[PDB]
Amino acid sequence: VQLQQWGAGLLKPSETLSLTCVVYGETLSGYYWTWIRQSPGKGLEWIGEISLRGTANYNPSLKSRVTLSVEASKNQFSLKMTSVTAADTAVYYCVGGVVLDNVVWFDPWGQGIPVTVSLASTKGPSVFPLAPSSGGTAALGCLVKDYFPEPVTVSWNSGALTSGVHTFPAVLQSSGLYSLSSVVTVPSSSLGTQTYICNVNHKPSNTKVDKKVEPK
Amino acid sequence: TNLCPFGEVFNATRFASVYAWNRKRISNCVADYSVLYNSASFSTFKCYGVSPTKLNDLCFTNVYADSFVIRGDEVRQIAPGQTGKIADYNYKLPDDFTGCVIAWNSNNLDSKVGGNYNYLYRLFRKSNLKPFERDISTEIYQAGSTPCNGVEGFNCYFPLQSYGFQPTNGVGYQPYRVVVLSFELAPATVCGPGS
Amino acid sequence: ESVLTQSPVSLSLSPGERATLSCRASQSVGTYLAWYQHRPGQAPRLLIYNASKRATGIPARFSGSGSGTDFTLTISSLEPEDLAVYFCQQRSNWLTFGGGTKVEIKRTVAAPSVFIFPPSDEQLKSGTASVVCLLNNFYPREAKVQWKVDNALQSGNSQESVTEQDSKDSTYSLSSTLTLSKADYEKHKVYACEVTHQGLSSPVTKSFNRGE
Ligand SMILES: *[C@@H]1O[C@H](CO[C@@H]2O[C@@H](C)[C@@H](O)[C@@H](O)[C@@H]2O)[C@@H](O[C@@H]2O[C@H](CO)[C@@H](O)[C@H](O)[C@H]2NC(C)=O)[C@H](O)[C@H]1NC(C)=O
Repeated sequence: VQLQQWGAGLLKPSETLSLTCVVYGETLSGYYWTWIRQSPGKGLEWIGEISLRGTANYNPSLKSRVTLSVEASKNQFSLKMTSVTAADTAVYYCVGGVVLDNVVWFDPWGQGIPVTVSLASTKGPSVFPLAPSSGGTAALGCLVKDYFPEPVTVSWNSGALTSGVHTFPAVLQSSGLYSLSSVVTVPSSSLGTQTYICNVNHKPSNTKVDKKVEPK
Repeated sequence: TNLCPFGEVFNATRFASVYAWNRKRISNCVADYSVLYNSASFSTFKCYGVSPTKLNDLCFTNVYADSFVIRGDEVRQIAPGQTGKIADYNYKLPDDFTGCVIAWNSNNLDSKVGGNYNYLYRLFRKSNLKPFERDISTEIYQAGSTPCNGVEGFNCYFPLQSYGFQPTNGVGYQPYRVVVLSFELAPATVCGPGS
Repeated sequence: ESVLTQSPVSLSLSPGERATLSCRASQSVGTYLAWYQHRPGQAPRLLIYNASKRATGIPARFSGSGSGTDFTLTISSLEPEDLAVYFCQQRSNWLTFGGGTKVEIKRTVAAPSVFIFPPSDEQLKSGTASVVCLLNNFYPREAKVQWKVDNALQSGNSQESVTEQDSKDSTYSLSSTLTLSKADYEKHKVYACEVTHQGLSSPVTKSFNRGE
């Protein structure tokens, strides 16, 4: 059982949040599907839950702005918020509510998709190669600088290189844009023959740049 | 030589849900039995306590045919000493069950494009079912410590949940029609051709 | 509404030891408790439900106990993959998630591997320069990084980033980026990165000249 998730990541402080989440390998029958969010350091907040029959339970705080839905045909359910403020910027999880011993818990959690709420526009990440200059163990990487908003996905050799790959978390610069760097330790002799490429993808700006790294 | 109406329960046009399973008392007839075992259209034909061939030459006091519809991965719960949402809240077989469990796939009948949500099953219940017990109560279940004043909401859920039957579902999530034969063994009213 | 408090806030235990995490309730809950595990870069899971029942596919090391107001989660043997944050939840009347307790893994002192990366010629055409210094695999996490531009210590033009504890070796990784302008970058020659760590007897410096 797995949960796929869609949704926009950058909205204005006066627009509408929209997130959908589809279920695979399981019919949405004996489950009470819910949405749970967590702002940075705020702690988990229960938004609301819905079932296949359409019965809806909401949190008393945001009961006025939330309008859930359910599409039993496509095995999906959505979440819509009206007049999203800056305090709504959080990572939104779509979670399934199991029925274990007459107690509804949350076993199939999702990865989550963050929704940055700001009037600022979208930016595109600039990728720069960190070329290798120790003994028998060289180091190289890519620099993803000046982008907004988070997140970005970085993979090496189209997901074929996973040994020694360290992707650092982004840091908000003074300009208001993020910047991170992903590095990998590779054998020294494999630099000349083998070809190393980093794959960066920024969904909010539809940017997918592949930059190859070569020694100087 | 009046045979038992096995065609009326197996071929039945409409099947009842598992929470409200349909029992048809069969009595005063001769059971062919071999006609049911010879058909290869059944995906599961497990018998307990009695051999299917010995039943063709035996007699019983009464037989009951319990028919309902579940899913593929839930057919394994229709057996003695089983646990699960079906075996605990819908249809429980005794640990000394003497009979046969027959099931076959019915995706080309009970499943419709876009979803057939007419088959139900009990999702909440405060205590497991007794053997051969039947619950049809629509009482709202209280999950938490909050009292449930007959209104649905948080920790206030309708006990019955609907099945999602689409033809695009996996082999283990398609509608399966199940028939359970309980052999109650007084003069015998149902015999085999052997006798 | 009942509030959940977890003790302690952070636990530093070596592999092979037993970690007992407590989740106290402000009101009576009974057995309506559950423990969740949130791996650093993965979605959270359900470890214990109904305060004592182990969920499907969960290793036997995780075991829940307690009823009423004091619950305890006991990890029998800490493995390198158990580095995560654990929080509790209750469903007695309303859902209240716990604060959370971080589980840190102790290991042998590992010295970092220092690398330095000059800014690419593409970024130099943009007008900004970024020199990246890398500390690859080290423990503990405390490490001082000092930037020197022609033996001149810099302070307010650098920002660091640290990875979470690895699930295989329980080591960290640090990246210090020095942001300068194109003009200021070409006004100097020697750019060095000095690292001071516990596992190093002497501070390691990695430098490069702009002309090379
Ligand atoms: C379930 O029905 C099938 C189909 O049978 C036909 O339609 C019925 C409504 C009824 O009119 C039957 O007499 C029809 O034959 C049954 O399959 C046939 O069953 C008869 C039984 O006398 C048998 O002689 C045929 O060989 C069967 N043909 C095939 C292709 O299987 C089936 O037996 C019925 N199920 C039960 C338990 O009786």
